[PDB]
This record gives sequence, C-alpha cells and structure tokens, in this order.
Amino acid sequence: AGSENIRVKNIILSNKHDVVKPAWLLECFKTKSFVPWQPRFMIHMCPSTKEHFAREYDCYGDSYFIDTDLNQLKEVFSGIKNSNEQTPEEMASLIADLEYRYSWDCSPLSMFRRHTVYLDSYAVINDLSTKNEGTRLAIKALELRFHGAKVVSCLAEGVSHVIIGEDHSRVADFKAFRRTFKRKFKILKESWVTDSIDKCELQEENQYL
Amino acid sequence: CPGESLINPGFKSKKPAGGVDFD
Amino acid sequence: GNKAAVVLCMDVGFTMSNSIPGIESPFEQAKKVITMFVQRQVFAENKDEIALVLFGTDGTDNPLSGGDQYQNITVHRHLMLPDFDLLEDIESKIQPGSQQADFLDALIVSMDVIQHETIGKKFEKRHIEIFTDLSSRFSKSQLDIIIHSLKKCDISLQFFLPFSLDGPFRLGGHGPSFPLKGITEQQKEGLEIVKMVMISLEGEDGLDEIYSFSESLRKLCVFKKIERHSIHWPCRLTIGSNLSIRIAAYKSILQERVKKTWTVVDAKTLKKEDIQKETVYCLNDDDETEVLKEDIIQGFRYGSDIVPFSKVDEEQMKYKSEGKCFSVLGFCKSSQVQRRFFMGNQVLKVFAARDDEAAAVALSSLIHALDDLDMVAIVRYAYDKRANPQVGVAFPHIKHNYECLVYVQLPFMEDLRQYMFSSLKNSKKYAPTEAQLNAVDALIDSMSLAKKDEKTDTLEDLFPTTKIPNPRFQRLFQCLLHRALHPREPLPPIQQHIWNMLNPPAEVTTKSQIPLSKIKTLFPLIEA
Amino acid sequence: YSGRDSLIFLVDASKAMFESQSEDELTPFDMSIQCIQSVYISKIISSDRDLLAVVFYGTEKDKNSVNFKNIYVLQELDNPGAKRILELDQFKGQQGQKRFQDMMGHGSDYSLSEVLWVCANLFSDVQFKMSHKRIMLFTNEDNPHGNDSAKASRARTKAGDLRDTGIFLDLMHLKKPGGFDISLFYRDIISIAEDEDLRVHFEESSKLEDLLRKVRAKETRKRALSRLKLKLNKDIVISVGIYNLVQKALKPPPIKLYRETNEPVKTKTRTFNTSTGGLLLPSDTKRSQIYGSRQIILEKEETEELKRFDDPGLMLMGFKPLVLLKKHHYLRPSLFVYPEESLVIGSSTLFSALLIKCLEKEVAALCRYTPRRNIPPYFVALVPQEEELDDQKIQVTPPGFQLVFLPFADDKRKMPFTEKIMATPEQVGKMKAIVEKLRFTYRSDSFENPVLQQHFRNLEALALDLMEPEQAVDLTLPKVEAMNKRLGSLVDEFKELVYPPDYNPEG
DNA sequence: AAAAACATTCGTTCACGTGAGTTCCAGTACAAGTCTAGTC
DNA sequence: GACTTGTACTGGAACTCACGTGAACGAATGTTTTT
Repeated sequence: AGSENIRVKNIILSNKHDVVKPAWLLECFKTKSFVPWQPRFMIHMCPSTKEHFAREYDCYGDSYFIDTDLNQLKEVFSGIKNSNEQTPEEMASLIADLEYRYSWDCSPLSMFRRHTVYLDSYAVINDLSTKNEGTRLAIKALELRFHGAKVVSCLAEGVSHVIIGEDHSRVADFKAFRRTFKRKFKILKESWVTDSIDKCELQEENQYL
Repeated sequence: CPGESLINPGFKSKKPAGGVDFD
Repeated sequence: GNKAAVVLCMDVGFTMSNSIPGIESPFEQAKKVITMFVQRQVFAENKDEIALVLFGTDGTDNPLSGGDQYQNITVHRHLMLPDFDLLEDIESKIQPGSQQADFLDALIVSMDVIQHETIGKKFEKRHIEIFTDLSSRFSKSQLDIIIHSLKKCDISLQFFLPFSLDGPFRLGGHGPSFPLKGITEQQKEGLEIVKMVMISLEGEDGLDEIYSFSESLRKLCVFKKIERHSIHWPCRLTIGSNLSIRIAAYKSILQERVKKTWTVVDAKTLKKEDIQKETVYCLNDDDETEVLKEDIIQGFRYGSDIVPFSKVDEEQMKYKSEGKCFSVLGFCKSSQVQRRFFMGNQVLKVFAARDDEAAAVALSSLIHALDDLDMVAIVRYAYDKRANPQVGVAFPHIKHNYECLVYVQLPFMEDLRQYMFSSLKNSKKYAPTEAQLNAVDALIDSMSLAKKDEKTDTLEDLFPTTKIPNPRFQRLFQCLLHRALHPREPLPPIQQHIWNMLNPPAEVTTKSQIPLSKIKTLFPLIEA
Repeated sequence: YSGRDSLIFLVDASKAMFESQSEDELTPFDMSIQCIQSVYISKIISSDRDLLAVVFYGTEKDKNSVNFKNIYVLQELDNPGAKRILELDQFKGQQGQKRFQDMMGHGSDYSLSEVLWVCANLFSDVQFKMSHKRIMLFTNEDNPHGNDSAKASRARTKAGDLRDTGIFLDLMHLKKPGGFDISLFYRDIISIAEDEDLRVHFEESSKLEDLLRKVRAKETRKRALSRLKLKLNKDIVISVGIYNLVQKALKPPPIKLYRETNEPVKTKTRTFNTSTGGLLLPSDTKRSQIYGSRQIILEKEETEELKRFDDPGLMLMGFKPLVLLKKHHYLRPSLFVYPEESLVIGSSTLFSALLIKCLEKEVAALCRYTPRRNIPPYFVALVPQEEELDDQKIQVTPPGFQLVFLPFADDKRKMPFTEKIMATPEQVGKMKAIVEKLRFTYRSDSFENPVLQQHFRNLEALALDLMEPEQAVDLTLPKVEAMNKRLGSLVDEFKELVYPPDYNPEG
C-alpha cells in the first residue's frame, strides 16, 4: 500500500503483516529479480521481520555488513527527525574532539574553530551598548564565523585571537589585559585574515603581530 | 409541506440531536 | 444451593366426595390443583422436595399411627424429588376414601415428616399446603402445641378450601364460587379455626392465605412461598463527578420463556447422535467450489457495493465505553416522558445497596424530591462493558411498605418512526352519528371491568389479567404429561378451566348482549 | 407514496462556476460537488434503493442518449454507491478541477431546453416506479439566455411541460458577484416560486445548508405490520392495522465474502445421519425432550399445535378505567392500531366512535391479542390517542389506539424484603434544590445511538478510503464538567448532611 | 485460629443461524381492444 | 398480424418475531494457602 489510508492504519495496528512501499515492485520489475526488502521501502515491521532486520540492519536505514552510498546516506539522514538536546558549547567541544581524533584539520574550513576571535567593534571595551556596526569590522567578523572561527562578544580569559582595525588607540589597553590574564592572546590585525582566506591556511602571526 | 427534508421527500427533516442542554 | 421442601396434605374422606349437580367435586378440584403443582415442580427441573400425605384414607400408614392415634392417615410419599410416579398416583390410582379424619392429625404427621426428613439436607424454606373441606369433627386440645411447634419450626402454612372467604359455576371464571348458604355449622367452625390459626401464625396478612381451589387454579398462589428471588445487579448512581449512591437493581418485569428446548431426533432411532448438521460455504459458480471457514471474511453492504470488514478490524474500530455505568444525564418533567416511547424488554426496580443506611436514606431523599417536584431522571444505563449503552428514564415509586426507582429504556432518534396518519375526527365521510355515539356509550358502560365500590369509595377490578398465569406453560405441561403417560394417544384438548380463566366474568358477557345487537344493527359492516 | 425516488444533479460548467470571489472560499463548483457528495452519502444510509444521477452541461465534451451538444451525463439514474462517490470526489480538489476541465471541457454554449430534454429522457429510461421525480440545478447565472429570446422561450416552455409531466425542479442558486435574482428569468422555470425568494440573493441558497447536513438513520416507508380483525362480538368484526411507531434500530447484518476475490458466497446447511450419511427429510426427524430418566417424543405438527388457543386477531374484552393501568407494568414496546377500511367497509366509523367515547369516558379496551397463527394469546390494552399537532399544523401524535401488553403473573418477579428508611425534610429539600439546578427539557429525539453512529462512520470511512474515521460525539455522556460547575458546592453540603463522616462510597 | 488468593459456578447479554407469517413491488402470462398492410 | 393496455398471477426481497445455540463476563460460592 503506497497510501497510508484507513485500511493501512488498521493493518498497522495489527502486528501480523508487513507493509511495503509500491516502489518495491517497480524495483523488482526493473531488475527482474526477487530483491529482498529494505527499511526504506517498508513502513511497518512484523516481530519476526523486525528481529530479522535488527541483526542485519540498524535502528535506521544504515546496515552493518553492506556498505552505504551517497544516496543511502542521504536516505538514512532523512530518517532522523531532529536533535536539539545539546548546547552550542557542547557542539563546539564535540566538533573539536572529532577533528582531533580523525585529524580533519586539513579541510578548507573549520580550522578557526579551535581559536576564539574577538573584535574591537566597541568604542568602550566590554560594553554592549556602544556597537560600531557599519564598517569592515562587522563583515570581517561574519566571514571569520563562516570560515569556522568562534566569534566571542565578551573579553574572557579564554580568548586566543583579537583583531584590531586601523584604530590602534587601545593597543595599550589590550596589551595590559593580555598581561593581566594568565593566558596571553596574540595581537593580530585585520589584514592577516584577509591574506589567510585566499591561502586557506593559518598564516604565521609573527609577520602580522 | 413545510419542514420537508430535501433528501427524503415525504419524511419531515428531523432536528439535529442536541442531547442535554441545561436551562 | 437454594432448596425447598413441600408436603401436601390431601383430604380423602367421603364427605369431600359429595357434590351438587352442575358443580365440580371438591376432590376433583384438589386433584387438579395438586396436578398443576407437581407438573410445575417436575417440568421446571427445580430441586424442590415434594411429599404427599393423605388423611381420611381407609388404611393407615403413618409413623405416629402407633397407639391407636392419628388413624386413617397415610404418608403416601416421603420427602423426595418429584417424579412421574407421583403424577400417575395422583391422576389415576388415587381414589376417595369412605372414612373421615381430623386435619389436626394430618398437621401433626406433616410436621413430624418435615422434622424427620429435613435433617438429611439443608432446606432454605419449608412449606405445608392443606386441601380440605373442613367438614369433619376435630379436637381443640392441640391448638397450643400446634402453634408452638409451627413457630419453632418456622414453616409456612397454606390452606385451600372449596369456597372463598348467580349464573353457572365455572372453574376460575373470575366469578362467585360455592354460593352462600351452602356452609354447614361444622364448616363454619372449621373456617373459624383455620382463620384463627392463620391469624396467629402470620397476622392480618395471613388472612389472605386461605385460598380456594378455583382461585388457586388461576392465581399462581401455590408457588408464592416457593418462588426464589432474582440476583441483584449492583452499581453506583452518580449525578455528577462527586456525588454517588450505591444501588442494586432487580428485574421487576421480564418476559418468561420456556427453559426446556426441543431437539431433533431421528424417528427410527431416538438418539441425539443419529442426526448431525453440517454447514458448507460455496461460491456462486457452476463448479460450486467449496471454501473453508478460515477463508471466509466479514463485510457489509454499502448500497450495491460490498466493502470488506474484518472481525478484528471491527473490534479495533468498535465503539468502546466503560462498563457498568448508571449515571444521571439530567432531570425532566414527567409530562415530557410518555409511556408510548418506552423501549426494551425489561423494567428495573432500583433499591439502595444491601444493608446500607446511608445509601438507603440518600435514595429515599432522591425519590421523595423527584415525587414532590413531579420529575424523572434521564439516565445512562450499561449492564457491562460488552453491553451497548442505553438512555432510559428512572421515576419514583413509593408504597406504604417500600420505595424504589423504576427504570425503563427510552428510544434513540433512529428507533423512532415518522408515520403520518389521516385525521379521523375531521373526516366527514367517517363522521359518526348521535345515535351511534349513544349506542357506543351504552356498550362501553355495559362492559366495564371495574366497579366503583361505594363502601370503600374505590375501584375494584373484576378481570385482573395481571394475576392470571400464562396459559402456554400450563398447556405445555398438560400435554407433556399426557404424552408421557399415554405414548400412543392424541393430545388432549385445552382444559376448560384455562378457557374460563382466559375469559371475562359471565356478568359482563350477559349484560352486553342488547348493546352489542344495537351496535350491530346501527353500524353497517360488510366485507370488501 | 409508493415507489422510489429519482434525483438528477444539474451542475453548470460555465466560467462563473470556476472562480474564487475571495480567499479561503471554495468555488461554486466545489460547493456543488460537496453538496452532491453529502447527498450521495446520506442516501447510501437512509435509503439505498433510491436513484441518483449526475449531469453536467456547458462542457465541450458531450455524452447523452440524444447526442446533444455541450451536455454530458456523468452518471445515469442508478442506485448510489461508493464508486460514484469516488468519481464525484475525483473533481473535488484543485487538481480535480484541472482534471475535470481537461477531460470534460469549459467555456461552451448550452441551452436550458436541451438539458431539460436530457433530464426527461433520463427519467423515462428508468424502468422502476418513481414516487418522486426531482431535478436540482446548480447554477449561478441569472440570465443564461439574455442575448437570444428564442432560446429563453424554448427553455420556459420546456420547463412548463416538464412541470406538467410531474417533475419537480429546484434551483440551488450559488453565490455570484452581482447578485442572484429569481424574479428576473428563473421565476417561471421553478415549479413552485415562493414569494419570499423574489428579492436579490447576495449569498448561497439556504437549501445548501440542509443538503450538507448529513443524516445517519435508516428511514423506512410506512408499512403495516399486520392487518387483523377486532371482534367486539362473534358477528361484529372490524378490520384494523398494526404499526410499530417505535422500533429498535439494528446494524445491517454481516455478509460472508471470499477473501481472495471479495465476492458474495453462498451458505448451505445440510443434515445427514452419523451412520448412513444420507439426507434426512423433516418428517424423518422428531422432537423429543428429556426429563431425568423419562423421554417424551413429539412431532413438529404436535409442537405447533401445543401453542394454539385461538385464531389470529384481537378478541375484545370489557373496558377498564385508565387508572388501573399501572405505568410501571411495562413488558413489550407498544404498537399503534389504526382502522384499515380496505378489508371491511364501515369499520372507520365504528373505530372513530369507539375512540371518541373512550376519550370522553377515559377508558381503555382490554383485548386478547394473537398476532400470528399458532401463537399463545396475550393480554393487551388499547388506550385512545387523539390527534395532536404542534405549531404550523404539523402532526406529531397520530389518532388511533395505543396497544400496550399487560404482563402475566409469570412475567412479574418478586423483590426481596427491604426495610424502608425515610429521609428528613432537610435532605429532601436539598435534593429538590439539586434537581431544580439540573432541570432540562427532554425530547423524544434528543439522543443518538453511539454504536450505530460509530458503525456507520467506520463503514463510510472504509468505503470511501478516508484517511481516518470521523469520531462521533457521544451525546449520551453526562458531560460531568457542566454539572459540577452548575451544582457548585451543593454536593459537598448534601454529603456532609447525609453521608457519615467515614463512609467511603467506593468499596 | 484468622486473612487472602484461585477454581468453579451461573444468570445475563450479545450475536449468529434457521424458520415462518406479511407486506410490497418486479417479472410474466392472458384476455382483449386497436391500429396497420393490403386488397378491392 | 402485430402491438399495446389493463388484470391477474406468481415469486423475490425486506421486515419482524420466535426459537436454539455459543462465547464473554461480572459477581458469589467453596476450596486452598499462608502466617
């Protein structure tokens, strides 16, 4: 039954039959063979079939012994509805853990995830009511976030990267804050990221200190 | 004639069931 | 389980054999009454012990006969299950005796039999029935001992007489029986003594226990003290969510059918296993292909189209409702509810829960409030979770003795039928005439079944059909007994007393001839 | 009313029927389709023996017995069915509208005379007997023929002859921008032109509300259960008929079908000897009863003769005051007795006289009732029933006799002895207040059988391939929330007044 | 000696299957009147 | 020489009730188990 009508729902209530999407017959006709069922085609499982596919297949369309393709991976992912049980910091930590485990730092993006970035977009440091929006700084911060940089609006002790535009009046304040903090964050300029993006690699900070 | 049901001519259109309606 | 022991004391002396021309002999009436009793007891398959003792017999068969006392009394049958042998004895090989006897000795013998035979098995109730004409000498020295023994044993006692406490006399004809002035002085003394003993045993109500053979033949009184009580259905009458009153409902009125059912048996050999019935399902095809039961499926018609509907599917989609529900949907004026709309096949009498003062007083308050406000309760009734819910009306019913609710089912919108009938009052063609109306009024007056008694200023019923036993059971029992006793014999005709009890008193019949003739002549009726 | 009912749905296919005057508003064509589907569904349950037809006019494609132009007979007169409902619903949605436009056509000229002729031919085609022949026109155009007067005159005359024949025409005018006016052109086409419907209508016809109101109840034509003879005496006999004004409603019986193909199957029952296996005739078998160690043998004829006292009919007995008839002595649903006059002439006059005199004296006729041959007699009371009609002269209580069965002695059961406990006046007053609070007006048709309604809903859902069944509102439930709100605390004070502090009315 | 759990019972309801009497309506035989083809 | 109409007959289908049976089911009885 390709349509989950009242009859299909009634059959679903009873656990003595198996429902298969009509695409199964079409696939059999195209291949002219008795291909076995897959979780994608079937919308219901009998206890016996449920046990049978539990060993061969997983809770989702993914299986163990038979590999998966791009189409199979997409179909499996479409099965999962949603997952919002975590927090952004947890996601960042998990992403860093996976990148470290699989040495995936060579990707064209996401290298800046390990580094927190602060921007001197406020006339008064550590103030949320003096935004200087409407300059290259905002677009630079947005691009850094897109590339994977963790943009932080608060000057916490955990900050590792700070970007200062053409205005160098508060360089003394930033240096004093760096000295006060146990962990020191290197002073960086906006041109550094502009040069790095084209190269897609973390350029040495010595020439952009 | 009045109140005749347009579906079954010859049978007066029965009023819809109301149940209990306290005054 | 429930059990009852009954001993039937029958008078046999020659004095009973006497009769007047045109009047059935008292012995025959007593024989008919006892035959009906034994027929109901045996054909109803009820575990009731029946014993028969006859006083006035020429011989003497009595354990207490020793000592030249209580003579001419025979204990024909002790306490045992009723059997066709007892019916054969009553009907055929029992004859009147030429010796008189005192019914007090029969009472003593019956009490001794009850005491001796009751010890064997548990007996919920013990009953004694005495059929006599009270036309024999008796000794009054045993009154105190008799009363004390009866009270100690606590056994019900019933008396049946040839007359009750001027056209032809018919058995159970709802008319006078044994016209006055036919009672002798000895019979007067017997009536006095029976009345006194009945009053002492029971009281004023006991005065109603002295029946007559003709009356007992069409009143079902013989089984009054032996009939059981139907089980009670317990539930909780709830008005809203919080208030609840425990209640028990009995089936006050219910159509009575025949418990025993006929079964087909081959004429050649009368064995159940000889005849076997088989059902086969075949398709509407020339080959008449056969199918198995599991192959069959359930479906329903949908206006020339058949839609499959599996039994499991029906159960899944079936209307589910919590069982054993007795809730008050609302209260409405008694005028709105009309007797025409009553449905169902039963009437429920609802009392409070057994031995519950709080529930009893709450139900009494509800009944009194409904009666004072002249209201009834529209309620929802469900016997159990597997029974379809019903909408019914419960109305108060208060009597000097007991008060209870009476529940009767009410119709749904689907049940009602909308039929239009042409008016008769305005029909000029069928309009009546003043003479015709006067004739019909005379006919109605001449055939009134109720009498306006001025002594008590009340209405007395002359034809109380509610108290007449169903003739079908009596006819069935009579025919079954006749066939059992006479295998090769045509079935007997309907008993005369049944027809007499199924007909109105001769007074109204003879008082409505001239009005009926006037109606016939005035109203022209011709077949068409 | 003898025969069946025939209905034809004339649906206009003009562009005016395919347009949305406002958003979230079904088009007139969609409304007409919905009304047709509702009528079909209602007829499936109420009376499946009726005939329904669907005809579309104004479409490019044509399909008629006359081979006319721009008229399509989608469904000829036939009994309603699920297939027809599905076909009608195929055009329900916007995709359905597109499919109908592509396969059927649009924007085509037509003539009212041609469609009336097609409807007349369709009516003539049916071979049964039609008690009512009706046509319904679903159009939203005031002047279909305004440019040509000849076509309008032809349509008018054709409608006149159709009305003269006996066909009842109704106009289900739908909402249109300018406004629909019957008085302009359709005044002389409708068989009956109510004076009220003479102005201009800016909204849909009020009859659509009635049409869309689904009815789930088997409606049955009047049919006398039995025509018997009431015998006042041996010679004085009148002919009467018995009807069941109230009858229990039962779900349609199930039908056995072959699972593989879902077709009706034939059920056959046979009897054979366990030893020989040959068929046994009814004479071969015998009826026997076992009573302990005794067996009694009787034949079918003897068994029928057992329950046989008098011939079928109503043997009249004396009259009884209505007071003696206890209201709680109910045994069987009552019946209605009405004079027949088709068997014996003059019975109507005697029946009317008897009814009038019984009403005047307030008495009831006691009778012995024997419905069928070889059946035990019962005792019945015929109480008079005068004609009663509510406002606007609509009959609600037909005139005649009401037959109520009086129970026999064996039909009554004795109740156990119970000690009577009286209630103090304060408790009675509190209950009177509570009852007055819960006062409500009861009508004979205020409730619906939940089981039958749910069964019908499930059957309709299965037949029409619906996503899920339509849950039925239970009018029989006590809706306890409203009762709690109304009673306030009355329950609490009553309980504290009557119920002991430690009673626990739950076990 | 006293309290709690399980096997058994039994009236009651629901529902199926069969039979049998009634009413209504569809199909068909049968008498019978009418109209046509044809001629003169 | 055929049609067509009106009468009457027959039989099918639905209605209703009575009879007989099988299965669920809720509550009471008697027996058994435990402390």
